[PDB]
Parts: sequence; structure tokens; C-alpha cells
Amino acid sequence: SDDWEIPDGQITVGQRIGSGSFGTVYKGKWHGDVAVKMLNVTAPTPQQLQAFKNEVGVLRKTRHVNILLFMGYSTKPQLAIVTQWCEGSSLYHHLHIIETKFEMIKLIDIARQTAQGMDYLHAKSIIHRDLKSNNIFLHEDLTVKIGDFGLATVKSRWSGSHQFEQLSGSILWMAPEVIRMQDKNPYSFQSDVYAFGIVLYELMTGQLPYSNINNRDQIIFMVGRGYLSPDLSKVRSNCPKAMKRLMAECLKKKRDERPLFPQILASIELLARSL
Amino acid sequence: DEQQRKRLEAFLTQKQKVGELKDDDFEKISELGAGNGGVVFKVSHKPSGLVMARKLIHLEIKPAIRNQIIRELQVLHECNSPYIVGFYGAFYSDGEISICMEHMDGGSLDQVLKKAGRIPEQILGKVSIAVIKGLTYLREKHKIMHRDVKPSNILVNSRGEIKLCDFGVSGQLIDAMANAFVGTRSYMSPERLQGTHYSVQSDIWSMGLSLVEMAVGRYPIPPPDAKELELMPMAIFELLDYIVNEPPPKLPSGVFSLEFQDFVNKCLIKNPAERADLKQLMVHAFIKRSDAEEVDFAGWLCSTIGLN
Ligand SMILES: CC(=O)Nc1cccc(-n2c(=O)n(C3CC3)c(=O)c3c(Nc4ccc(I)cc4F)n(C)c(=O)c(C)c32)c1
Ligand SMILES: Nc1ncnc2c1ncn2[C@@H]1O[C@H](COP(=O)(O)OP(=O)(O)NP(=O)(O)O)[C@@H](O)[C@H]1O
Ligand SMILES: Nc1ncnc2c1ncn2[C@@H]1O[C@H](COP(=O)(O)OP(=O)(O)NP(=O)(O)O)[C@@H](O)[C@H]1O
Ligand SMILES: [Mg+2]
Ligand SMILES: [Mg+2]
Repeated sequence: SDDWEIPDGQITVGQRIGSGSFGTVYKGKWHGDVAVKMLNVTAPTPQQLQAFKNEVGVLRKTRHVNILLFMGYSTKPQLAIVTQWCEGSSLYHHLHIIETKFEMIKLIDIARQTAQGMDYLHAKSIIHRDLKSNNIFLHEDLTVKIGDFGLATVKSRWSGSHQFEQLSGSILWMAPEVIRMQDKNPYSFQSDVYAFGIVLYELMTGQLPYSNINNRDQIIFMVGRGYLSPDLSKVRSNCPKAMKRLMAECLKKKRDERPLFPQILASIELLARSL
Repeated sequence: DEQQRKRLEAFLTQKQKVGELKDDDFEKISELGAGNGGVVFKVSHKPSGLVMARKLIHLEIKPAIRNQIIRELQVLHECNSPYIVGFYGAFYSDGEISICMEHMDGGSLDQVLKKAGRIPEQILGKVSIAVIKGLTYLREKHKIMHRDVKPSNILVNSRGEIKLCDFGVSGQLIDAMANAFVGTRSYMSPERLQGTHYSVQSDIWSMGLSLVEMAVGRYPIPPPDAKELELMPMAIFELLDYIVNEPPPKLPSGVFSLEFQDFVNKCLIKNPAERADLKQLMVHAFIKRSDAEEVDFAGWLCSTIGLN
């Protein structure tokens, strides 16, 4: 395939939804409700543009029940992204805003589907780079849908032919090696596994990590230095021991000790049976 | 003095003309600025014709916490000093916390810095006096501390005033803010990066760092190059690490007076206890001198911006 570009006059941009780490989302129309994210890199370079096109080509061939569909892009008004529009609230809204009260069965199931989708993404060698409860939607309250995966070329504006990842996004899910931004490519499968570990912390504690640290830059420095770690004491009492042990494995400071998603997905399913 | 007492009593008078603050009573004039946190518009309160600055913080927080933030914000009614931006009222509507304050037609010293490139030492002396007195009023009269001193939070106006703004008064608002995207630079003191606030001294560090930046016209972490200095993209984690494990920044030796250099040097001592406190800075040689100088700040500001 090739030209995944959407012309002008085909996208009915609607109410402004909100801005995130690398774009501002509007609810547009395009053969049905869609999510139009106006990228921050509105003026892209021809080298950055072609890299963005290549990555769009890899994201379009993704199809999984736990993955938000990637429908292409547009560049008429400004560079934007067109993705499947999701009903209901995100996982972040359920856990930390709406304070929905799930049962441990449903919580572990949400962790399973999330690992399911993540396992599919890594199966196609796709690094999410921004895994968090904000990018996990519960379509119809039942199924899980991961969004805002990939898109490394639209994150970290380029200079001409370089893309030095200027660390952006929410810091709570960033792995230490990502925080430091020191060795070549910090974003790896294990960096996603770490973020997944922080999502597990969300599910098993109902809190965001570092509930006693209200300094953004203090968390950045201490987490990057290996001084700060999510306090696992905050895990609910009804949480399975095996789940807690898996969470601790995903949050290992040294990324080489974190498991991959095939093993993670197996551990979650095993402890879901013995329940 | 007297002119300050006039203006303070005049602000309270105009503030009493403002009753309940509703989203409909505001008409949007022009945008003033924005940044990792919210956005600020210049607005007109139709029930009283008053022109105010309205900051809009969009936080995705549970309502219980949001209600506590609004309640905590009402302390700002007690902050009435010529070095603190006037506060009209804070409320919540359409999913955004709105905090309405007095309009400063000069803007933040961040914008003034860009329009000016560098700010003269004579002017930074007046700015230092204002910041020192502002922090003092917050420390003594309210036992609250800024916790976010930087050029973007020092406001100025055509009447020559220099006021503090965006200072930490709502604990819950700080916690909710803690879940934000990483910035590009930090004025945080080293003890706060490794620990917690150490009294007003931690704010004095940020004041010093802001002075160095405004004096040279460039964020001083890392320090300028050898020939970048005679010419008068570091990672965020490397900046925080440089502030913690590297010697503090300083001013060029030949451009600025010794009193000023020693002033910022005592403000940037990495150990918070050895660092100078408000009591020491108030009677420092640089502040003593800059207080006797008759500098026309309002004229300089309106010239730098382009007003008459
Ligand atoms: C992790 C982290 O950084 N936490 C943190 C750390 C220190 C500060 C803040 N904080 C903030 O950042 N802002 C800026 C971003 C908008 C505020 O405006 C802001 C604010 N407003 C405000 C103040 C004074 C007047 I007079 C009018 C106003 F409207 N008040 C009341 C606050 O009590 C705080 C606590 C604010 C947040
Ligand atoms: N496909 C979508 N369908 C519906 N709502 C969406 C969609 N994508 C994003 N949103 C919402 O739009 C708002 C902003 O989203 P977004 O720009 O992705 O910021 P974010 O997800 O919170 N952080 P990030 O995803 O890393 O940029 C949030 O309220 C999201 O829940
Ligand atoms: N009362 C005010 N009067 C005039 N301009 C204001 C006022 N309050 C804020 N501004 C402007 O709004 C801009 C952004 O507001 P603010 O949310 O405080 O961001 P910031 O302080 O620049 N950086 P940050 O604290 O990281 O969000 C500032 O640079 C000011 O120029
Ligand atoms: Mg999202
Ligand atoms: Mg501010």
C-alpha cells in the first residue's frame, strides 16, 4: 500500500476534546465518528514528513481487538492524525477521576487485555513509547483499547535529519533509562513493560505512583538516579500475591531484568485461572 | 508608604464591587499567555467593567480534590501587599479552575526579557528588592512560601510595580500539578530536587537563578561557552543532575559590579543552610545600593515593550 493521506473537505472537525503530550484531539467526522489529533509539529520537514509517512504505513497494517484502529493522516489544514473514536471514559478517568469500583476479577481482566494488546504491538516490533492509563480506553466498559502507540517521528521535533527524543509525555510511567535519555535509544520493549508496571500499580493500588512526592522535577531526578521507586506497600489487600510479584518484576530499575510481554501475558492468565 | 497605601485601599474598593464570579459575567478580550499548566486571558467583568486577568487551569482530577482546591484558593483574599498580584476570586466552571487576578499590563519578566534581551543591573536591583519583599510578606504574614519563583512569575505594570504571582497556596493544587508532562528547564533548588523545601532559602535559590538568566539573557544551566560569553539543547534530567552535582552558576566577572556578583553568589550556594536568607539579602551591599538609586523602572519598561 502507499498513499494513506486524507484530503481536505473530508474531515468534519468537531468539538475540541483536549491536548496531550504531542497533539490536541478533536472529535471529527469521517465515515463515522473519529478522533482527529492536531499534531504539535504543524510545520514538518520533508525528511521528517517522509519518516512520518513510513511509520503511518506500519501503523495502518495493525489490527487487534485491544488496539485502537489507525485510519491514516491528513495534511491539508495542518498535519493531523485520524484514529478510531472511542466511547466511554479512559482508564485514568475510571481509576483517578470517576473512582469506579471494579472487582479484582475485572481489574485483572483489564490487565490481561492490556498485556494482550501490548503483546501484539511488540509482536509487530512496535514500541508504544507512551503507555499509560490515559491511553487505555474501555470501549463499552468491557473491552480494552490501547491508543497513541508508536508515532516516534511526530514526537520530538526534528532539526533537519535528526530526531533526538526530547523527553516528553507524563513522567509517572517513564522508565529510568528513559528519564536519563543517555544511551542511544532509551525507548525499548522494556521501557513499555515498565510503563505497564506502573499501570499495574494503578490497578492494584487505585493511586498514581509517588503519592507523597508533589514535585515534578524531584521525581524526574530521583527516578532517573534510581533513588525513587513506586511504593508497593500501597497495593490493595485483596490483590493476589502473584500479581504483586509480576508488578515488581516489570518495574525493575535495570531494564535488562524486566520480562517481555509473552511471559507477562502468561503470568496474568495463570493467576486469573487460580482465582 | 502613602502611594502604596492609596493603591492598596483602591484595589479593595474595586474588589468589593465584584460579587459572585460567574463564567457568563466575563467577556474575553485578548490572550495573554500560556504554559505547562494553563492559559491566561485578559477579560472584562461585565457586572463591574473591571478588566482582569483570568487563568484557566484544566486538571483531570476527582471532584472531591477539585473542591478542596477551590476552597484552599480562597486564602488569596488575605494576600494584600504591593508585592503580590491582586486577587479577585477563584471558581470552577466547565471543567476548568478559573482564578481571576489583577491585569498587569507589563507582563511577566519572562516576556520582558525576550523584548529586552538582557536586563540592566540597575533594574534587576529594583526587581530583587520587590521579590525579596514579596517573599517576606508571604513568609511572615501568611507562613506560606512561593515554591515557584522564576521570571514567568514576576509581573510588572506601567505604573512601575513589581509583584509576585503563581505562588504556592493550595496544597492539593500542587499534588494534582505533580502529574504533568516534563518541562524543558527547572529553577528548582538542589535540596528540593533531592529532598523537600528548606524554608524560604529554597525560594532564594530560584530568585538568584532567575536573576542570572535575566542579567545575561540566557538560562544559565549549563553556563555559557567561553566565546559565547564574550559574545555579549541539554536534557531535562542532565539539567537537574547538573544543579545537584555541579558547581552553581555565576555572573561574568567583568560586566557586573562586585556587589551584584556577590549577591547572586550568596543566593546560589548549594547548601540551603549556608545560603543567604531574606534577613541577610535585605541588608546586602547590592540591595542597600540599589535601594538608594533613583531608577525610572516604569519608563524603562514602557520603552522595552514599546509603549509611550
Ligand atoms: C508539580 C508542581 O509544579 N506543583 C506546583 C508547585 C508550585 C506552584 C503550582 N502552581 C502553579 O504552577 N501555578 C501555575 C501553573 C499555573 C499556579 O498558577 C498556582 C496558583 N495560581 C495563582 C497564584 C497566585 C495568584 I495572586 C493567582 C493565581 F492564579 N496557585 C494558587 C497555587 O497555589 C499554586 C500552588 C500554583 C504548582
Ligand atoms: N481516540 C480517542 N477517542 C476519544 N477520546 C480520545 C481519543 N484520543 C484521545 N482522546 C481524549 O482526548 C483528550 C486528550 O488526549 P491526548 O492528546 O491523547 O492526551 P493524553 O492521552 O491524556 N496524553 P498522550 O496520549 O500521551 O498525548 C483526553 O481526554 C483523551 O481521553
Ligand atoms: N495576571 C497576569 N497579568 C498578565 N499576564 C499574565 C498574568 N498571569 C499570567 N500572565 C501571562 O501568562 C503567561 C503564562 O501563564 P502561566 O500559567 O503562569 O505560565 P508560566 O508561568 O509562563 N510557566 P508555568 O508556571 O510553567 O505554567 C505568562 O508568561 C504571563 O505573561
Ligand atoms: Mg490518549
Ligand atoms: Mg506562572
